[PDB]
Amino acid sequence: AKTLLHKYSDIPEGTECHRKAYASTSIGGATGLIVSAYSIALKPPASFLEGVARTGRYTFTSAAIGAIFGLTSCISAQVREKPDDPLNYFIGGCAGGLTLGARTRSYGIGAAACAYMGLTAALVKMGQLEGWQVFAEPKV
Amino acid sequence: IRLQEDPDPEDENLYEKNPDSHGYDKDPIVDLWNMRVVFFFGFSIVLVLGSTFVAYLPDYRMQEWARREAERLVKYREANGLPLMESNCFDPNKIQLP
Amino acid sequence: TMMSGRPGRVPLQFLPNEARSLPPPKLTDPRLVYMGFLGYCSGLIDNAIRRRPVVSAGLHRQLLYVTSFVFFGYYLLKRQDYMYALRDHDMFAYVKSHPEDFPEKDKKTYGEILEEFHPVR
Amino acid sequence: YGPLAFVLGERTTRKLTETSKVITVDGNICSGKGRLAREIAEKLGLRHFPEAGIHYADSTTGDGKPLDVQLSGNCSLEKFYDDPKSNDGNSYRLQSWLYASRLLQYADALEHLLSTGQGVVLERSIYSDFVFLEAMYRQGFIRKQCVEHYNEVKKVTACEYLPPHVVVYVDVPVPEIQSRIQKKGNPHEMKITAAYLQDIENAYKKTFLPEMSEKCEVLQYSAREAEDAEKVVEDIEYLKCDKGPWPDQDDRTFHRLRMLVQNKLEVLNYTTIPVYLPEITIGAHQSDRVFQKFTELPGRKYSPGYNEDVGDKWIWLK
Amino acid sequence: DGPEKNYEKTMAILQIEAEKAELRLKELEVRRLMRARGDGPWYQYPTIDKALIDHSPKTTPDN
Amino acid sequence: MNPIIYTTLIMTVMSGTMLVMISSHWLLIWIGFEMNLLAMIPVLMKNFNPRATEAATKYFLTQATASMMLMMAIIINLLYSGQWTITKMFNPVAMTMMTMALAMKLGLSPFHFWVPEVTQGISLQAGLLLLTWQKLAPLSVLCQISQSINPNLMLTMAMLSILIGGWGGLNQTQLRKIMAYSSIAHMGWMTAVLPYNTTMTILNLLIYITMTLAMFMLLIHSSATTTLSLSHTWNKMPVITSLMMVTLLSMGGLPPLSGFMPKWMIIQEMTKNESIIMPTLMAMTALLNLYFYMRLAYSSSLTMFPSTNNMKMKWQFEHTKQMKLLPTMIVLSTLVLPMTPALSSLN
Amino acid sequence: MLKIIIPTTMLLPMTWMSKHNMIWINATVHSLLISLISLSLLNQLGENSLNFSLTFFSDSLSAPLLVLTTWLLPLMLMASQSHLSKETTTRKKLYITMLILLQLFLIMTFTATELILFYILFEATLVPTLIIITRWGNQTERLNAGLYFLFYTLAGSLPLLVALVYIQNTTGSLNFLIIHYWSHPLSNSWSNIFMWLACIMAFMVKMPLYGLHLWLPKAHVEAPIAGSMVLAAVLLKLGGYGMMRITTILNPLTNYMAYPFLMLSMWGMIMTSSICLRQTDLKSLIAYSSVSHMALVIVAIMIQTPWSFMGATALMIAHGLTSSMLFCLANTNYERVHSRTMILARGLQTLLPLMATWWLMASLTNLALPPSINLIGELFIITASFSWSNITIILMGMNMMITALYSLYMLITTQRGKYTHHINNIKASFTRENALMALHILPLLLLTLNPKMILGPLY
Amino acid sequence: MPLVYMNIIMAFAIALAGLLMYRSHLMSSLLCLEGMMLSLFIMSTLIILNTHFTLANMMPIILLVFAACEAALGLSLLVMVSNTYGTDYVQNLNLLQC
Amino acid sequence: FYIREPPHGSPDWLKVGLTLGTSVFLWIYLIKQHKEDVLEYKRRNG
Amino acid sequence: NVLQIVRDHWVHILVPVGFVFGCYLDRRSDEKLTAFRNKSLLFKRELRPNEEVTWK
Repeated sequence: AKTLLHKYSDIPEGTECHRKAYASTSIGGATGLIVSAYSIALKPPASFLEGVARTGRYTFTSAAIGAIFGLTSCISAQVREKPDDPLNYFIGGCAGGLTLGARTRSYGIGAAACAYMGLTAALVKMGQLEGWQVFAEPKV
Repeated sequence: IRLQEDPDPEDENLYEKNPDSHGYDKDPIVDLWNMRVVFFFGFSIVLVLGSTFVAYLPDYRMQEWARREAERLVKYREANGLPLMESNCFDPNKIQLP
Repeated sequence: TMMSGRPGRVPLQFLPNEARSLPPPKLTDPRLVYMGFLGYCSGLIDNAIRRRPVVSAGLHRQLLYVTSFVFFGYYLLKRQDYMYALRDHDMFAYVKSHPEDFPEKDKKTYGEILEEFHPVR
Repeated sequence: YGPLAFVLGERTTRKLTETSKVITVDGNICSGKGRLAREIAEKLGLRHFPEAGIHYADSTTGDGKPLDVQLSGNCSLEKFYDDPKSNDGNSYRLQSWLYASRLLQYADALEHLLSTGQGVVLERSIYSDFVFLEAMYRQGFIRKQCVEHYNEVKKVTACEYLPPHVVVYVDVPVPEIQSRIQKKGNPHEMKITAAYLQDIENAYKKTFLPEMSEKCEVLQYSAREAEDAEKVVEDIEYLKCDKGPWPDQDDRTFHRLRMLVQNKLEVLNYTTIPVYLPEITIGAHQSDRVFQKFTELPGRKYSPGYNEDVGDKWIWLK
Repeated sequence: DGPEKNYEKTMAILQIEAEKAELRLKELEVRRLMRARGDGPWYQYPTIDKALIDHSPKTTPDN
Repeated sequence: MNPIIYTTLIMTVMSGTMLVMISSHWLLIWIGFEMNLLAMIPVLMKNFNPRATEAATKYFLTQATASMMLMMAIIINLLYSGQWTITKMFNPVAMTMMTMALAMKLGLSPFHFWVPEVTQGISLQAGLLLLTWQKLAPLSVLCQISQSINPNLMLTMAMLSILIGGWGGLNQTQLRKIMAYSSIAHMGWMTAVLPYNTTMTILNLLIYITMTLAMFMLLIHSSATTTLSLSHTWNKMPVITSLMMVTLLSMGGLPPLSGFMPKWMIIQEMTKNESIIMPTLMAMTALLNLYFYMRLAYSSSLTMFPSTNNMKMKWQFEHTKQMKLLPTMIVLSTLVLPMTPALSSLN
Repeated sequence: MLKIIIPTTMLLPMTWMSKHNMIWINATVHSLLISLISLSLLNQLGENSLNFSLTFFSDSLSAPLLVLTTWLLPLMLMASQSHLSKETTTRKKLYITMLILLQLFLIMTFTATELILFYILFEATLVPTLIIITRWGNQTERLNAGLYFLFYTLAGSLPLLVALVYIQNTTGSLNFLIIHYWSHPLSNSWSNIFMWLACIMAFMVKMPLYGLHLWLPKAHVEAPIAGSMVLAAVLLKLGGYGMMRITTILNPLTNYMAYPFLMLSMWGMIMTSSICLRQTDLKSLIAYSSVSHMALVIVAIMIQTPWSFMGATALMIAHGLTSSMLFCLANTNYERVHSRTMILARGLQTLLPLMATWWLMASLTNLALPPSINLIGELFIITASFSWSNITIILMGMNMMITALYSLYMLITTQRGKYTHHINNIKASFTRENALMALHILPLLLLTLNPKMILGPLY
Repeated sequence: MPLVYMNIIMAFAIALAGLLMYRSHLMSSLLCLEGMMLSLFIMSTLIILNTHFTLANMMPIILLVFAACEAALGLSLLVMVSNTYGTDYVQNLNLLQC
Repeated sequence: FYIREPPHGSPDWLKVGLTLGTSVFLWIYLIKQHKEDVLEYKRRNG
Repeated sequence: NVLQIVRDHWVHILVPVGFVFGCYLDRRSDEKLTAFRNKSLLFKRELRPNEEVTWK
């Protein structure tokens, strides 16, 4: 888990966009595989081929979302020359949401996913810049 | 669909049972006393006495005190040649500027 | 877990003997009065549930509610005061025994400190 | 009585004796079953419960005096006799209320039997109440959904009770019943048709009596035969006790039954099942108004013993 | 009442509240240091009691 | 079931929990868990129904799996430490296995699936015990090992528990399932502060126990298991449904009711440790629980539903069974907020 | 401060232990007495606030609001006597107790010295309000309205709780005096930006900012008369008071973070006034007018100039009174025709003459007619915003024009024209309704003689 | 660690996976439970014997006792399901949803 | 009035007396405990 | 009868008694805040004879 996280974060912002996109794609693929496994367990497919198809669809959707997010964020950082601006991550998240809508073939899903994902990615970038702790070590 | 009472007729005018109603309740005596209580404690007490109390409230905002202090200060400044109002809310001799 | 592992703490003891050095909560304490109020409300709800006159039926039962609530509230408040006194005592002792971690800071008056002025235009 | 009493040693099997039986005297409308039931109760020494009517619950609760129709029952047998196909649902509402009244009656009877030990002689029973409902449905007075609701309610309440040891049925024929009704005097009863009584008899002889005979003995008597109380009593005194599931009862199930029958609200728990039939579904405003009217009755506001208006005192220390 | 009564009451209230704030910050720092070091009366997680050890001649000489 | 036998089984459940909360040996904690399961299964099946048997089987399977994982964790900790005492576990893998086992026992998501089913299958009397008393032992074990708990895993489980409890509670019309999902959300709330301050977990547990005791006893006093059946209670007994509305508002975490105490103190402790995103998300997700509580309050008291004609007979009779603790549990679960500084007594 | 809190609490046992023929009378008597006693709180000092004790204090901002609440409770009782006349005694007592609890909670919010106690009570005000709206509302939309209102408020306020606890942990105290003296500038970091938002959005939801205002029309339309009265008079000013109290620790980030909210309010005033121009429901029109009026208070608070704060306080008091009276008039019309459609009943100027005068005066106050305190507040805010930026005057003037337009349009539509022929149930107005309108109007007109009282602590 | 420890831990893991993955019968799930119990017994016994923890040699026997107690619990639940449904198929346990 | 005598009926003087005695005993014990605590607190400090 | 009047309108005395009790409580609270009674550099003055406190 943290291996992929450090394979993505150690790549500096606005540098090696291909490798950054690959790392984001790997993270998305792992998330999609987890979701596919849970869906198969809770909602069993009728056939093995159906399960393989469901896993492939979910994994491809998640990996495409991750790849598009990474490419968009890195390209924005490169072009705008602003590696430490959350707007890059916002654009990447909205692009990922648009790709999610395209995969699901729904404009409303695309727009809602663009908005929420962009907000969440901007929040993640702000937390990285400032030092926000999602899981804070017990300090008292 | 259900055994339910028919919608009650629109609220019966209290003028019907007693032409002098003042609104409020249905009993004429309690109507009269509720009207007396409302009018008294609303207009004669908390309105009249309230406005008089808030009109003669002692000057704790210190407006007259501020005006008198300003008059004294202006007298001192003009009589002694001081330039009325200074240009520093605090004395520079007590400021350790970097 | 903070106070659970304090040295000398006797397990399953509601009030340690060292707590007696603290002043007991006054019987006119507002917290104790609120405990009595909770007991009275419990009595009223008991009357309401059993469909009896809420404010008059079973005066002995409501009295027992109030007495039990006041008794347990008094002991509970005594324990709470003891625990807060323990917390303050331990904090003061730790500060005293660790001067380096809590050093006195240079006292600079506002005439010396430079705080930036942000205008409101 | 409670779990503590059962633990301490109070067991109902000690109280049961030769005459610790529940007897239901059944029959068609105005078949004279009431006199037979009373005569059985007098000679066998058992307690007699007159057939539960609309205001039976009023007798057990409060002053024992009937309440207003708006409050206790919201139904009329006379209206059913006059107009059996009314659009107010009075027919099925009356049938459901009578089933609830007989369910309470059966509970009181079983309680009395399990506590005092004295036997019980009831007129008809929840097990025999379905005859009227089936007759109403066959006549067309009530629709199928009402029958479905009645079956749903019955299958959840009757299962928790033991069927009567003896089922005494009077078999007065339909024309004789018609003659008695036309000579009884009540015009509303005179308004009863012939197919209604015929369907009552058909249900009694096709479903109730065979099913009861499957469980226990079913004594049967004609009009002449039922007039000899000694003959009917002698038959009960020599019936094979193997009949009925009562011999298959131990103190455990008896404890369960005695706990159930003492809590009337638990007895009537599934009577008010939330099935929104238009015939019984009382609206929110009417429900509120009628409940407020009931709460304002003397002694019906607070729990029994805490109503100061009806002479109850010491409430401050009570 | 006089304007000085509210003045002195405000001074007392400010003193009490400032003491409360300083004590709260002090308590937070003390708790953090005690949890980080475990050298105080708080956060003393239990360890094995040494009174259970049996200091008696065992079977094997090398104990 | 004989009342003597039922009392012995209840005392065996309580003795198992006390063995878990009293021993200093891991083997005895596992023994107490086993006794709790053994004496809980027949208590679940006191009233014999196919649904009761299904609930008992599912609960037994889940608790058996959890106990096996817990014993494996204990054995691994012994292997890597040679210690049986309940202390700082000396193996990370054993710690993870024990955390999974204890979360499965508590019903923390994604081990939440059995709770709505087992709770619905059993009666209200057994459901109260399952949702109140059965949470004591695993929470006590977690509080004893809070130092060795990996904060990330516990926080993820707590957040998922809150989310899933809220989401599940919205689609439920059966009261028992609503209570089960609310219990899942509150268990997540309790386990959120375990790595930070265990006294806040104890406070939340006490408040939740009082609220759930009040709610289940009100349901028993109304003999209602569905929203429609509970709706009729406004006609027979408006006091019960009004108190139920108040208790639901308290469970939502609305001030000045007592349900605000645990959430407020938990947010305080989590902000003291520089965690600001997690408590904010938890507070925002509590709104789903508040939603379904409000929906129930509407259907029960805030709005009046159509009753049935047969309630007229029920109006005459008074309840015979008397739960002596119900008024106290209602009061303690609604009007104890002015008494938070009593937190120190739990230290 | 307990001189007002204790009698407010004692109102509950009084009403519960009073005869069924005397709940309203006793409630009115003693609520009016409580207001008379609370009038003594207006004797504010020039510089220092009235610090009664460690828990409660009052300055020239808290006192007018406290007086408004204590004065509005009797008015709510008088307005709610009518429709709650066929209700059972227990439910009437319950409604009165809900009103009393709301008033008590409002008093303890306006007097609290601790930000967290203020938050606790200001969120505790939800429960009596929600119950009142969802239990005694007439329509079927009262259930959705209660949810919208409750969830908008909670989603706004929970981050405020988080931020307040964080500030307590970092600064050591949440007391208003200490947090005011020990104030420190906020940096431009993202963390400070989100703390600023968490502190601001909670009160932005309360006084409805354009965009977060959707709950106000539903709440004001579906709730009973008394509920609408509180929601319009005090529950909206709660957000303004909280914002004016918390803006002390939100500087200087406000200078840069206020732009979105300033633009939102300065456009939403025009949008909501235009919406009022094309409304078909009287209560909805009044609610949108309330939104438009509170937009000015939002602007004034977000500008942070002394004239802006004075105008904000004056507008809060004036708008509370005017909106409460307008809702009462609409309630009378509704109780007469049993419908809230504005075009349903017309030509009421010929059937109810004195009610027409009440409508005229209320509309004149609503459109900020000089020298009413409404105009005092509006003009102070307009001058403050003009000093902030000269361009603001265009929007301010357009808003004033549209407000006058829709207020006079309401007056013409309701109290003018040809009477509705078929309507025959319009009886002569009772003494109670006229007394309610008089008690709404007379303090409002008298405050223009002593405007210093409601001009806030910066006067 | 010695390879025997690895084998026993792997056996426990396999039994756990088997129990978590039902197919049709409830009997096989109880078999996997008993297998996990046996694996834990072997693990604990090897650990105790290897470290010469004499006083802890009674732990595996207690584990076995509670193991067969759980087995008896499972068997009784199995008979009730069969009595109520005719088969011990795990799919019959379907009334309780969510 | 009632055909069936009320289950509560005439007051259970045993239960009422027990409740009153318990309440009085609790009050007396509380007062004595408070007095002892005050005396001990004064003794341990002065 | 007089007793009828009081037994029917005893509730008209709660809130006035409440106000009295609240004023007393406010005075009691003011008592426990006399930490700077006469020790403020602005209002600190010598007590006049036969004046133990300035009540501040």
